[PDB]
Amino acid sequence: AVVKCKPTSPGRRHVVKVVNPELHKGKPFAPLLEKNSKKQAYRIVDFKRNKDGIPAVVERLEYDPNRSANIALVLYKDGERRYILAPKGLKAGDQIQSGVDAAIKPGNTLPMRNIPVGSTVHNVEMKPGKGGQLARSAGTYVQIVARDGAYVTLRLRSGEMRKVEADCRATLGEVGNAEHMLRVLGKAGAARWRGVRPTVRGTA
Amino acid sequence: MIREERLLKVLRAPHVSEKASTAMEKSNTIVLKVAKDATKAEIKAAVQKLFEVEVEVVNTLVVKGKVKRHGQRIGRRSDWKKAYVTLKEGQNL
Amino acid sequence: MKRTFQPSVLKRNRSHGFRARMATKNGRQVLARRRAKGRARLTVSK
RNA sequence: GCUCGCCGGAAGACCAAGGGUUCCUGUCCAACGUUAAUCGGGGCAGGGUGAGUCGACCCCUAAGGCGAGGCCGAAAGGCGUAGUCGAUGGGAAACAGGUUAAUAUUCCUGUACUUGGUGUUACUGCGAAGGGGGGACGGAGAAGGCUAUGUUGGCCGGGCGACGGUUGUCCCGGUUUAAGCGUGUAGGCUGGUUUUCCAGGCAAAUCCGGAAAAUCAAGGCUGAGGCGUGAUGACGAGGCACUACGGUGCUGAAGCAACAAAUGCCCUGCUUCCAGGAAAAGCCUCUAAGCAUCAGGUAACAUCAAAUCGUACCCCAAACCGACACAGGUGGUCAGGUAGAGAAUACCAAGGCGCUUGAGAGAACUCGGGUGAAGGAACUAGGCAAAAUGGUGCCGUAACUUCGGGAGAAGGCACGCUGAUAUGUAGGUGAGGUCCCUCGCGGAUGGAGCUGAAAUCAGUCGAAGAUACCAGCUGGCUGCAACUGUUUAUUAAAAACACAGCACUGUGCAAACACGAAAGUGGACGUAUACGGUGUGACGCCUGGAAUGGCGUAAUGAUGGCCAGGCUGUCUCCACCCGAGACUCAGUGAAAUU
RNA sequence: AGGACCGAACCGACUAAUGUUGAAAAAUUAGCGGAUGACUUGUGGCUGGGGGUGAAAGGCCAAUCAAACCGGGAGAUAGCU
Repeated sequence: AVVKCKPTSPGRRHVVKVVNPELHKGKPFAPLLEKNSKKQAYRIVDFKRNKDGIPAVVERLEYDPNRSANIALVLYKDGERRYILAPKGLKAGDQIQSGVDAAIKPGNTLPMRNIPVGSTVHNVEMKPGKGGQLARSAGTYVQIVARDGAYVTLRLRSGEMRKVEADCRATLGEVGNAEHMLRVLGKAGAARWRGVRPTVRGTA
Repeated sequence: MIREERLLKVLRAPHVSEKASTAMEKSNTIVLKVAKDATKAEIKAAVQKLFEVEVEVVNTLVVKGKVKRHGQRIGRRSDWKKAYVTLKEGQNL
Repeated sequence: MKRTFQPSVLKRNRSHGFRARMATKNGRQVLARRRAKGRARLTVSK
C-alpha cells in the first residue's frame, strides 16, 4: 500500500513509500540468517522445493531486503519451517503442497510437462537441479502458449520466447505486489544508504 | 621443584630502605631483590627452605632502570625485581 | 590543527616492523644494505 | 602566613594512545628557565609502581593479510582450500575504611565471589569434530519508579557577638554507611500441567519443532529499587594526655523523615517507521559407537592452584603531535547551588592558578574600547564596519502559494516588591486513623505536614522593573539557482560541482561490460519494477528561444543591487577618558643588509 | 513523521580587522553556515606513483603534486651565465 504525504518540508515533499501494513514487526527467524557481508542479512529460501508430498501451512509474511520480492514462512507437517516465494493471492492459514500432483492454485510447484496453457507461471527452472533464477523481481509474469514438442515455449518478461526442457520444476501463480516501480524516493538523501554513489558527469 | 641450585640463584641481595624498615614492623614483610623471571613458587620455596621461615604471601614488581648521563655516551642501570615476602606471624633479621 | 605524524605503534610495527620487512623478498635487500652500512638500531626493538 | 582576583560542562580530577622516570627527598648554580633565582620538568646521589577479583595476556571471530596442499603462468608471480593470524566485539570473579614524602579496588583488618584439581560421604545414564536454545544487534519518540545529588525540619556538639539589634522563628559543622546473600515489589515477556505419535534437525533423541486429546485460568521467566544481615563495626562534629611542635596513643554525641530530581538504572525494554538492521566462542539440553561393579556428571565439607606482563607522572597539556616551558589540534568519564527552559550566559563550593621580566613619566603616534553639542548615510565602488532591535502575556497581523508556509509580520498596553482571595492558590507527592484478606515489599477512603506555578485587585519606590549578562532590525521590487549539500589543505565557497525524478540504447544467466598469457574475480550469492553508459535536473505553461530547457514560481540562500521608518563619530570635524605598546631605567638580546 | 526552525558542544572558515624575521611554514578575535542527518570521530585493514583516489578543483598522496621521495644510468644534455 502506498500513501502520499503532505508537503510539510521539501524532500519529504514527494516521498511515497511502498510498504504493506499486514506484515509483522521485529526480527526474523535467526538460525536461517548469516553474515552476508559486502549490512543486510541473508534469508534462506528453498527455491528447489525438493520435499514432495508433505503439506504446509503459512504462518506469516516477511520482507526481504536482498530481493525486490516478498517471501513466506511455511510449516511442514513434521516440524520444519523454511521460506518460499510469496505470491499475490496468499492468505493466512493456507495449505500448500508440492509433489507430482500439485493441484491448480497459486503456491505449488510441478514440472513443466503438466502446466495448463494460458496460466501465469513464475520461478522457472532451466538447468536440472539448480532452479530459482527466472522471475525473482517484483511485477513480473511469464505465460505459456505452447507446451507440445520436446521443449516448452516461454513468453518471457523481456519480450522474447525461449524453449526450455520439460523435465524442470515450475511454480504456479504469479509474483506479489508490483508497486516497487512506483517508488521515486522523493529526495537525494534516500539513495545514500542504498549503496549507490552519485554519478560524475563526463562533460563536467 | 627442587633442584636446590635453582633456588640458590633467585636471591640476589637483601634490600634496605625506609619503606622496608617500616614494613618490617607494621606489616612484617621483608623486601628481597630477586632474579629476572622469579616465579612465585621459587620465591616462596626459596624463603621457605633457605631462610627456614613460614611464608604467608609473596608479591612481585619489576623495577625499571633509569638513564644515567655521565659523559658523551648514554647509560642505563640493571633491571631488578622487587619481592615482598610476608610471613605468618614470626619475624627474623 | 592535525599534524602529519599521529603516533601508532601497532601500525608502525605492522608496516615498518622487523617481521613484515623479513616476510618480503625486497625487505632483505633493505636489511642487506643496512648490514652493509652497519647501523646500530636497524628499525625498532620492542 | 594574611588580603584581592580568574576558571569552575574548566584553566578541576581518575584515566586511553603517546611520552619514558619528566614522580618524591637532599644538595649544587657552569650551561639550561627569554631577567635574577637561593627554586624547578637542569645536574648530582638515594627512593618509589606490591593483583585469582584493575587492565593486558588467553578462547573464538568481522574487515583484511599470510595461506601447507592445489589451478595457471619465461623466471618472478596471479588466484585459492583445509587451516592459521588479526580488537575496534563476546567470554571468571570485591567492596568499605585507614596508611606513606611518592604507589592502592595491589599494603593491614572485616566481609563475598569465580575457575580447575585432590580426598571423604551420598546419588547417578555418562559420553562430541553432531543437533537445538541463547549469545545475537537499525533510527526516532513518550510515561512511571528509584538512586547519586540539593533544600527544609528534627537531633547532636560550640558560641552570644570588634558597630544599632540578636536566648532567637539565631548562627557554624555533621546528618556517610559499600560489595555480596536472602526477600521478589514497580515494570516487562509468555497461556500453563499431563499423556500419544512423528517423513524435519544427514543416523539418533526424554531435547528444539510439529500433529491429536483432558483440566485450569493465573502459574512460569527476566528484572531497577526498598528492608534484614553485612554493621555490639568503621567513619565522624568536637575532645583528653606526651611532644623534634611535625604528630602519636586513646575516646568520640546525632548520624533520621519529607520535598525536588538527573543525560544515570529498570530499558539490548515499550510505541512507531522502513533503509529490514555482524559472525563465532563459553554455558545448558539431547543422543550416535563405547562405557555401563569402571569412567564421567551432580550436592556438601576441607585442602591445593589461578602463572607472566603494565601499575611513578602530565594528559582540553610546560611532559603527546607542531625543532621550544609555543595564543593550534588531540578518545571518551565525573557534570553542585542560586536566576534561567537549557552542558549558553553572570557569581560562588571543592580543586587548580595570577600565564618565568619588571619599575618609573603620562608626549606625538599605533591598537582594543567607552561617552558625546547639532544633523542623521550628506563618507565610501559598496549602510563594509559600527550603531539599533532582541524576552513574555492580551487585541491583532498584509501581498503570494504547491495551502505546509510567509509570521515572532509590522503595529497598540502591561512586566519590580508587598497584602487579599489563600497568615502559599491550581497541580504533583504524601503521614496517622478505619475496613478486608491470601495475611504482605498488599489494596479502597482520607488528609496531617512538605514542595509549589499562573492570573486579578489595591498600595508603594526608583528618571528608567524584558532593570545586569545572554539574547531576530523591520516592510517592498528584481537576476541566476528548486533545496539542505561539495571543492581549488595555505589568496576565488560563485551562476562552477553534486541532485531525487525524467528521456534514449543494449543485455535471458556460463547475461552485457570491465579485469587477465591463463586460472580467477566484480557486476551479483542480482534475475527485465534488474544491470552499464549518455543528456537534463522539484513543479506550472509546455517542448512546435522552447529537457546542451523558453517563460515564472511559495519556501530556501556566508548570492548582486535599490528605496522606506529608526539608528548611529562612517562622514561634517574631531574632543575627552579607560588599557596594551611606543619615551626613560635594571638585566637578557637577534634579524633583513653591508 | 522532519537532509523542518532557533540555538549549545562539534565541523568547514564567508565577511571585516590583525598577523607576514607572527603565538602559528594558515592561527586568533567579532558577526556569519550547519546543528538527528548527504553528520562527525577513535581504532583496524585495503586501493601506489605514466599510478591510486577524486559530490571533478587537473584537488590530495606526510609543511612538496600540471606526475611523491630515495638510490642508480649520471661528472647526462645545455647552442646559457
